[PDB]
Amino acid sequence: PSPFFKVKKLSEKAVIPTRGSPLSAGYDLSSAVDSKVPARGKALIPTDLSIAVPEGTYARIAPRSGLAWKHSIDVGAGVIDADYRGPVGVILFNHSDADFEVKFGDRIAQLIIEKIVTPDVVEVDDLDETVRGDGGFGSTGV
Amino acid sequence: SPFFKVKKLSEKAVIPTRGSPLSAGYDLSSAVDSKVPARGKALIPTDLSIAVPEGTYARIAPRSGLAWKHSIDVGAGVIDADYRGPVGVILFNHSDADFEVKFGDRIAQLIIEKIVTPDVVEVDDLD
Amino acid sequence: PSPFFKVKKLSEKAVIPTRGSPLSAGYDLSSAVDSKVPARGKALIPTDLSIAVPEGTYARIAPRSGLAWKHSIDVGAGVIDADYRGPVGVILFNHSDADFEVKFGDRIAQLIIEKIVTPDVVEVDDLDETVRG
Ligand SMILES: O=c1ccn([C@H]2C[C@H](O)[C@@H](COP(=O)(O)NP(=O)(O)OP(=O)(O)O)O2)c(=O)[nH]1
Ligand SMILES: O=c1ccn([C@H]2C[C@H](O)[C@@H](COP(=O)(O)NP(=O)(O)OP(=O)(O)O)O2)c(=O)[nH]1
Ligand SMILES: O=c1ccn([C@H]2C[C@H](O)[C@@H](COP(=O)(O)NP(=O)(O)OP(=O)(O)O)O2)c(=O)[nH]1
Ligand SMILES: [Mg+2]
Ligand SMILES: [Mg+2]
Ligand SMILES: [Mg+2]
Repeated sequence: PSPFFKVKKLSEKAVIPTRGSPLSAGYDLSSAVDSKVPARGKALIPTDLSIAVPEGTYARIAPRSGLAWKHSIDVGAGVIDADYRGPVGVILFNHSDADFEVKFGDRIAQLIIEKIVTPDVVEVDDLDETVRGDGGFGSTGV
Repeated sequence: SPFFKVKKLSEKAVIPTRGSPLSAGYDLSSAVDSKVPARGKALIPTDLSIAVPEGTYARIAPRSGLAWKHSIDVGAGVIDADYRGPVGVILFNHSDADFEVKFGDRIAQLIIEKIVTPDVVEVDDLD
Repeated sequence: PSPFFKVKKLSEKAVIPTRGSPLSAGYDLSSAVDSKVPARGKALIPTDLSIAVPEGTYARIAPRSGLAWKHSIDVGAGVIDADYRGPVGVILFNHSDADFEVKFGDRIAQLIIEKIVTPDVVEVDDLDETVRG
């Protein structure tokens, strides 16, 4: 079917998520509360939204660039399942030594509806061999 | 058809399971006890090797409970479709509280993300 | 429509992104500068690239595992819109007590062209119910 993104407001403070540029990846999420993210700490910021996205996708809470370089803010967790109908919370980590203030309505993250596959796991005794093989953790160099 | 092939590397390994019916992720279990030091990191073995299809990769993604309760985040996390080595999970501990992972704990979730991998075309103008 | 990944060098310090293995998810990104990511701090590292990827995708700047494990480096931000035509910057956090040196040409992140959907958002009074838990 056609993809969709449906949102239900859980309070008046909720804000409809907002696209950026026309080919933009995400929908900006706004805080439904006044809060803060403590220096070198974390916070759970409610959006007061419940959402629905299609089977074969999930909604990823992803970081905004401005907040990253200006405030050292990153998004923790962030995997919203397509069948999750509870309140959507944004987990922020503050990797700086100053508290980050959040006012209600402030755009604190961006939601991206990522395409995925979910096949049944097939357990095998052997896998195919490749060029990469067991190479990882810097095997291709600096 | 998409696939997710999993090879157990030891009897400590657990076949990943999805936590809910339409869930994005297959939960990954730790094959060891391990300390994740405050403001530090740990590399946790799953004792699994995997294969996913060309046109996808396996992303090691953070679980919400570990993040919210324990300030745990997943570093790195890009498992290439051609990687046949052991899948390892990098955890960062973004708190001043030392934390301990126990054998069998679900410490991350694997998501098989759809991607494209075209050959790069260099241009002087992008549109 | 066939996917593409168009790249424009903004300087001679830019490097065309390359796949680290034949079926790699990502294209490695090189620093166009000598810089550093301070201990417990951050840096924006220019690539001197502008890029374009298709509608229905975005370019994700993602962390390399070697740098993550050896140097506690992680990638912040990282969402490059398919219609973004400015310079592509890599935002790095350093989660260790040791400064991390960046030399020009060092591969400091990887770019993954992730498939997405971008439907028009709609507010509803009631969502469809699901059996969860
Ligand atoms: O950042 C987040 C992450 C998750 N969530 C919600 C939606 C998601 O479908 C649901 C479960 O998230 P995780 O699977 O990542 N957390 P965990 O595995 O610890 O809990 P559970 O056992 O319920 O799956 O929590 C948020 O609201 N914000
Ligand atoms: O979290 C991770 C990340 C990577 N890996 C493995 C699988 C992956 O295909 C391989 C290489 O990952 P990256 O390309 O993201 N890191 P890096 O570029 O430093 O390693 P390499 O030079 O080998 O490509 O390491 C893990 O086991 N866990
Ligand atoms: O890591 C990044 C992230 C973004 N960017 C560029 C490309 C992206 O399309 C553009 C905007 O990214 P964000 O939406 O994450 N930033 P923000 O929401 O703060 O600002 P804007 O008003 O431009 O959307 O900045 C980078 O170069 N590196
Ligand atoms: Mg934006
Ligand atoms: Mg879960
Ligand atoms: Mg690599």
